[PDB]
Amino acid sequence: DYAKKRGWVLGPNNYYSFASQQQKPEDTTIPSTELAKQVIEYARQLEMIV
Amino acid sequence: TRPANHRQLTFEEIAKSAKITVNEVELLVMKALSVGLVKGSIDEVDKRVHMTWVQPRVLDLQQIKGMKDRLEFWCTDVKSMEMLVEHQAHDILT
Amino acid sequence: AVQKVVVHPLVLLSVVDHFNRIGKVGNQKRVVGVLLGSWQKKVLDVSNSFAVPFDEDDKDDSVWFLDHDYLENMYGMFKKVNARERIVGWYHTGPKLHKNDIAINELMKRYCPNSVLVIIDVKPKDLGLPTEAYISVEEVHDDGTPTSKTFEHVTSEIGAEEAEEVGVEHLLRDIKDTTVGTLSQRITNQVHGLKGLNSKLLDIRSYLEKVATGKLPINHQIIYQLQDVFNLLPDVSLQEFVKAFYLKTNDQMVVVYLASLIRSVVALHNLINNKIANRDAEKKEG
Repeated sequence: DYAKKRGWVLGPNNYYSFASQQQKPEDTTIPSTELAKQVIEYARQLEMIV
Repeated sequence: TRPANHRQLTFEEIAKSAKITVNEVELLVMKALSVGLVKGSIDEVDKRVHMTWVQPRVLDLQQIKGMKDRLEFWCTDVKSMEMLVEHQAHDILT
Repeated sequence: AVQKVVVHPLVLLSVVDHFNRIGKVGNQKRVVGVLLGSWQKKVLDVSNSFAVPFDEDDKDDSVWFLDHDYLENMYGMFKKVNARERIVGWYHTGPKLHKNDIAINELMKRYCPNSVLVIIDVKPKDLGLPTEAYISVEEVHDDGTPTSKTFEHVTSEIGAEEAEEVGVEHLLRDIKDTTVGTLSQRITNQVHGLKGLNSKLLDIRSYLEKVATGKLPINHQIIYQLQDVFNLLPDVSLQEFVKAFYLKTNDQMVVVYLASLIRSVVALHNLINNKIANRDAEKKEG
């Protein structure tokens, strides 16, 4: 009953994979807009009259 | 036919498509490369061919319209980034 | 074969003057003239020019007139005034290539076998250089079959001598903004480059729309070049590319961080010195 309550796959008898992979996040997209914004902020602070 | 992002054919697939055994796939691909039809490499260990360029061919109007749509996406991205840079750096460039 | 054409600012301003005066005269759309210059082993140098009478029928692309007798006379006088300059090509202010240009070039080839055409847009509604250089070449096809004389692009740039540079800089008291730093490195590029790329892609899109609808016929060579472009477009989701990008970015940010630390220490030094000076001045005044 508790195995059913939790999200356990219930494989072979007394064999429930826990999927510790956590999807193994490997996709990477080079966040580019935010990095461009950061560098532009750097330039703004370098150039602006304080 | 294969999309640009995969463009990684396998020996069994080439053999099935060209009705030749897997052994002659390497020689067929090498003849193609030598003549200049396709550009790429051969990885016998993994049994794959990485095609990076195929010869241009004549396209019909539907394919021309597809190219137009792709250009539309590309231009939209370009305009988006131009607007981003302008808005963010307006202070230094007025 | 020309590898580069250098057009001096005096040539451009003379073209503008010619256009303005003929326009004030009236009833004309394009101006034509000669480009005197010199050769530097495949790097052209256009230094001077002179006007030439020219007229054309706005309907027929075969009724045009160029006064080659006047061309020869004025060239003789210009040679008598400056020997080191010899005829190199012709220029016209027409916004884009006309259909009579190959005929005019054939006429001018009897004065300069390697004639180079320079189109100077005196009303540039764009963001880029005002000069486009073309050279006449024979084109052999595979299905187009007859070999036609077509115009081939050549890189064009603007250079200047010392006197010309001094004069241009003196006259440039219209809007002067040097700011060679990050400000100019952000305006002269980035924004300008993206705008120009958008313009070129919009031109390609307009042509493709015309072709698809049916106003223009199909050009296999243009379609092939577009295929090559779309093939060259890289992929930026590859793990190896992402990792290399992150590595290089980390190095650049290391250097940036060190520079910022140096800046901060210098600022602190200045603050300490200023406070010392103010405290000493107050003490002395007291």
